[PDB]
Amino acid sequence: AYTSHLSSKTGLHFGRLSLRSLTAYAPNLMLWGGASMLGLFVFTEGWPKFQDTLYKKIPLLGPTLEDHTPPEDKPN
Amino acid sequence: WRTLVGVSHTNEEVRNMAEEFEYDDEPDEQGNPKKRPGKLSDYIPGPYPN
Repeated sequence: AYTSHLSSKTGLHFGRLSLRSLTAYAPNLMLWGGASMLGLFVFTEGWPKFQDTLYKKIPLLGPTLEDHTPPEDKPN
Repeated sequence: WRTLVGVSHTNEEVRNMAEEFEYDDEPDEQGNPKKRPGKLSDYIPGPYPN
């Protein structure tokens, strides 16, 4: 039959940000998080602590960052 | 002396050439001047004092 009203909801928001928009943006927020952690994994690669902590567990590029000099050619 | 290690000589080869010289040590507990065998931190000494 006929529709006299328009039944509705008003959603969830705090201004510009709605939960619909952040659910639309959330997989790419995770992708941007992965991209920025890749960026700092680039920017800390000549850093010794993170080299021994994470960047020498890679299977093919494992011994590509270590040193193969004997301890007779270093002064300290 | 430490800059020669791994360029032209071995670590002990530089340690012996440095220890064949004598540098000014920190003065002893009575305040008298002391001398010292060289180490890898020191510099290659000239032949003249001034």
